[PDB]
Amino acid sequence: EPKFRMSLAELLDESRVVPLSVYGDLEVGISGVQHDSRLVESGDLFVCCVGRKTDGHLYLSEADKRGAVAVVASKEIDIEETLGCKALVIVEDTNAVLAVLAASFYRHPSKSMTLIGITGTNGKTTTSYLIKAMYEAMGLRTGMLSTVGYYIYGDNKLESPHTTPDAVLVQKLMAKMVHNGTEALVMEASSHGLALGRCDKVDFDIAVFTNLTRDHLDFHGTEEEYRDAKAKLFARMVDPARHRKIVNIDDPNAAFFLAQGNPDVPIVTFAMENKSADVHPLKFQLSLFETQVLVNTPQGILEISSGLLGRHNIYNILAAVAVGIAVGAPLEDIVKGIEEVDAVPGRCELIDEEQAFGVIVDYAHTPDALSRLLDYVRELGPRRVITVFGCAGESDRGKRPIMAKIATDKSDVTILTSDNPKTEDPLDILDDMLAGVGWSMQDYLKHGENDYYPPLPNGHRLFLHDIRRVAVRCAVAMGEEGDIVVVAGKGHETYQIEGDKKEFFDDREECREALQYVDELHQAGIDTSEFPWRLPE
Amino acid sequence: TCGIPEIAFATFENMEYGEDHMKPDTETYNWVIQAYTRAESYDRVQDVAELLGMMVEDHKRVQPNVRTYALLVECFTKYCVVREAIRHFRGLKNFEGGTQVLYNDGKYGDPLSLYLRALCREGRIVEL
Amino acid sequence: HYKTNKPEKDGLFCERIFGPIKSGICACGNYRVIGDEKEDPKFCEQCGVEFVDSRIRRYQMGYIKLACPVTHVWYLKRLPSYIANLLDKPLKELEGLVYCDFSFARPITKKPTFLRLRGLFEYEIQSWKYSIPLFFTTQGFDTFRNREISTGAGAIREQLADLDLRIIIENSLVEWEELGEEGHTGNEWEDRKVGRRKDFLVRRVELAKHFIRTNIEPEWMVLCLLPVLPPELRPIIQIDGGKLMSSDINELYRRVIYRNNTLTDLLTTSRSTPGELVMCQEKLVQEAVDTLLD
Amino acid sequence: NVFSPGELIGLLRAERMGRALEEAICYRVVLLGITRASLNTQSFISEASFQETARVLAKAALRGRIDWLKGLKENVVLGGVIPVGTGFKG
Repeated sequence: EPKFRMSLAELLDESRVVPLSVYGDLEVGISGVQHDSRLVESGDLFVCCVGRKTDGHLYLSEADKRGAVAVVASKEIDIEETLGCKALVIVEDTNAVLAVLAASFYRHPSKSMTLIGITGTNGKTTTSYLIKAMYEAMGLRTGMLSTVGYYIYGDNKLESPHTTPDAVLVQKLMAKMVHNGTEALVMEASSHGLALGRCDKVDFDIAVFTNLTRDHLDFHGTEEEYRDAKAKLFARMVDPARHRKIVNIDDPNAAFFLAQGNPDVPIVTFAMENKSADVHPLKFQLSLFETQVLVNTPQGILEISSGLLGRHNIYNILAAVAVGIAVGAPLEDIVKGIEEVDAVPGRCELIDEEQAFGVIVDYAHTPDALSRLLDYVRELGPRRVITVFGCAGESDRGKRPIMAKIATDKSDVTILTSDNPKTEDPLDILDDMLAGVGWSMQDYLKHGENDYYPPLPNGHRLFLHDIRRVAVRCAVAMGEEGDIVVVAGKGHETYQIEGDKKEFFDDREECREALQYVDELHQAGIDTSEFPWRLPE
Repeated sequence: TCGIPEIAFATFENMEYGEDHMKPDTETYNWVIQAYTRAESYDRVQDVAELLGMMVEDHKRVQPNVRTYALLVECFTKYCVVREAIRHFRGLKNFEGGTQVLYNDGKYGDPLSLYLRALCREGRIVEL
Repeated sequence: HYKTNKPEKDGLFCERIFGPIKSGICACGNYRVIGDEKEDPKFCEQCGVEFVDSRIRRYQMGYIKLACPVTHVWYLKRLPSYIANLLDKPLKELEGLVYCDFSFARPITKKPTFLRLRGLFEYEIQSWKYSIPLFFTTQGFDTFRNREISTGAGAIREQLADLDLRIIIENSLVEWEELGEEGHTGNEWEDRKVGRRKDFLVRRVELAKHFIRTNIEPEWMVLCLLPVLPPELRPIIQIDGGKLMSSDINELYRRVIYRNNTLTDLLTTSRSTPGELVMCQEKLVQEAVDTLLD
Repeated sequence: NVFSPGELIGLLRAERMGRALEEAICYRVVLLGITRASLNTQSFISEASFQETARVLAKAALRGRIDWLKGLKENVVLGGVIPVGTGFKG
C-alpha cells in the first residue's frame, strides 16, 4: 500500500499527463510514480524532474539507468533499452511532468485532509513541531516534515538524505499514511524547500512564516524570493478564512508576503512589542529549565509554552499559539503543545532534568546564527558562557577566524576542537581558529609546558583540545552552578566524520554521563576549574 | 657543481703539491670554497677555515679578488659565525659592483639577504 | 620438524620466507629446471617456491614483529649514554622506567592535555584511575592516557620522537654559559661537579647538531621490527652427535619469539586482564632481545 | 660555532686557522699514546675497529660516518687491490 492510482494508463491520462509522444500504455505495475530517479523503483514510470541541479534530460537518463519503465524528457529518450517494460513516454514539459508525477488520488487525499507549511528563516522547526503537537491534541493525527527527517504524515519520520525529499515521493508517502494510520497529511518545508518546489506542489491549508528575512539570497539571487514563492504557493490553493498569516510584524518580508495572495484569508500578527498584535508576555519567569509566560491576547491562549531561549523560543511559542487557538479557542487544548515545546527537542535544547550545571546543545554553523545564539545565551546566561565548537574540513576558510572572533568577543572561556575533520589534517584548522585571536599553536604549546596559561587581553580565556569527547566532557565538568554550558558544534546531528571513516559518538547521553560522573570526580579531589586539571600527586 | 665536496679537493691537491706550472691561482681557491660552502650534508666549516689559512700563507704569490670576499661571507653567515663575516664585508665594499656578486640573482638562499637579517638579530646595528 | 627433517612453515628455517633448500625442488617435491624463466612460475600456486637457487638461504633475510617497543643496549649502556645525552634527564630516571614498573606522567609536550600534574615517572597509580575511566568514554581515557600516562619504552620512543633539536641547542648553550659562574674558586669536591655538568653539556650539543644534518632519525634507537640472520649462517644442523650443531643463535631467537607471541595473544585474549598481566611479560620480552644483542 | 670545547684537531690545521681567524682558538699539545692514537683516526673500519669494536661502531652509526678507503687495512677487508706498490696507480 505504498500509493494508489498510479498503476494504470488511464490514471495518468486523467492526471493531465500529456507527453505528446507515448508507446503503448502504462501497463507496468507501479504503486506510486516518482519524478526523482532515486525515489522511483524498477519497473515503475518516472516522470521528468524539474530542477536547477538536475534537468529533465538528466532525470530521464538517471531513471532509464535505474530501471524505470517510463522516462520523460524534451528529446527522445531510450528508456526501453534498460528497463523492465518497453512502454515509455517522453514529456517535453519538465514542470508538467513533475506535477503529474504525483497521482490524482494521492494528491487529493493530502490536500483534502489538512496541510500546514512553515517556512521561516530562524526557528521554523521549533514552531512546526509545536503546531503538529497542537493538531494532535486537537484530535487529528498529522505529521510535520523537517530538514533532518521527511515526515509527510504520522508520528514516525522516514530517513531522507536531502532536507526536502522528492515531491512525488512525499505525496506518495502522504497518501499511504492517509490511507491507513494517519488522519491528516501536512507537508511542511523550509524556505529553500518551498523555493525548490517541494511544498509548492501541494495545496496548503495554512501557510504561515515563523521568521521572514533574507533567505536563499545566494541561491535564488534575489531577496524575498522564498517569501514570494511561499505567497504564490499559498495563493494557488487558498480558501476563505482558512489560511493563516501569523508572522512577526517587525519583519517587512512577512508583511510583503501577507499583502500578496487572496485578501479573504485570515491575517494576524504574533509580535510581542506591537500593540496591534495584542500579544505580550506580561510575565517574568525566564529560566534555563522552563520559561512560562502569561499571554494576554483576545485570540491567543492564556498560558504559553516553556521555551529554552529568551526571544527565539518565545517567538516560536507565540507563533504556535495562534495555530493552536485557530483550531480550538479553549486554552486547555494547548497544554499538550506547551508540554511538547518544553520537551527540549534537538534544536536549541534546554538543560537536563538532572540537578547539575545547565547544558544547552545548539546547532550553530553559520557566523550569523552562531552570533545570535551567543547573544541569546549571554542574555540568558547568569554567570558564565562556556562554549565548545569546531570547524569542518574543506569548508569556508574565512569562516573560521570570524567565528572564533565572535565566540571569544562575548564568552569568558571557550574550547576549540575539531568538529568535522573529514580527511583534513587536524591541528591545522585549529591553528586557523587560533589565528583569529592572534595566537599561534606554537605560542600555546610552549606555554603549556609551564603552568601559567596567560589569558586574553580582554580578560577572557581560551582553551583547545584535539579530541572532541574529552574536551566536551571537560567543558561539561568545567561549569558553575548558575552557569550553563553551550555546545554549538552540533545539534540534532549524530555523525562525526574523522577522516575517511565516520563515528556516531556525538549525543546528549555523553553529556548526561559526564554530569553524573562529575560528582565522583569532585569526590575524588580532581580540580576542574580550568583546562590544566590539578591532579593530586 | 657536483655536490660532493671532496672530488674538488683531490684536484686541488694535485696542484698544491706539484710543479710550478701547475700551481694554484686565485681562481682555483675560489672554486674549492664554493664546493664546501654550497654543500648539503655535513659541517664543512672547519674545512673552509683551513683552506683560507693556506691562501694567506701564500700571500706573496696570491691575493684576493671579489668573489673571494663574496664566497667567504656566505659561509660564515650561513653558519652563524657573524663576527668574521663582518670583517670580510669591509673588503667587498671597497670593490665596486660587489653587492651584485653577493646576491647571485638570489639563486642560493639570497646570501645578501641573509647577512642583513642576521646582523639585526644580533643587535649589530651600527654594522647594519 | 619433529623427526621429519623438513622445515616447518613460519619457522626459523622456512623455505618460503628464506628460499628453497634444494635447487629447483619446491615445497611440493616436483622439479622445474632453473636457468629457464621462460615458463616457470617464480612462485608456484601451491607454494612460494622461488625456484632459482639454494644460495639465497645464505643471503635472504627475515623480520619479526614485536608487540612492544624495546630498547637497544649500546646507547643506554655507555656511561655517556647517547639517549641520556639527548634526554637531559637523570640517567636513573630514564633507566628505572625501562627496567622496572614506574610510570611517566607527561609523555608528550607536542599536544595539549586536560589532566595537568605534569609529573615524571611515579610509582603510585593509586590516584583514582577507575572512576576516571568510568567518567571518561570508552577510549576517551585511552586518548588521555596516551597523552599523559606513560610506560615501558613506548614512552621513550615517543619522547624522543617529538623533541626540538634547534631548541635543545639554545637551552644548552645558555645553561653552559651560566655555569662556570664562580668557577675555579671553591672546594675540590665542588669544582669537580661543576665540570662534569659542564661537559655533559658540550657532549649533548654535539649529538644534536649531528642529528640535524645527518639524515638519521633519533627515534630509531627504540626498535619496532626486529631483524633475523639468514638461515644458513646459523646452520643449526641436526646435532647428530656433534651436540653443538644447533646454534645458540637459534636458542636465543626462540625465546624472544615466544614471549612476544604470549603477549600478542594476551592482549587479544584478555583486554579485561589488567596491565599487571601485560606488565609482567613486557619486561620478559625486553630481556630476551637484550641478551641476543649484547 | 667553529670549534667545540674539548676536541682533537691537528697541529697544521690549528695553526692555519689561527692566522685566519680572529676568534680565539686556545690550544695545547697533547702527547698521545700509541694506543690512543689509533682510536682517533679517519677510518672507522679498520683503523679504529682493532680494539673497542662495539663502542666505535655505535658512535658511527649514529653519526652516519663515511669512510673514504684510503689506507691499507681497509682495502684488505673489502678484498680489493691495496693502494701500494703495483696497486698504486701512476
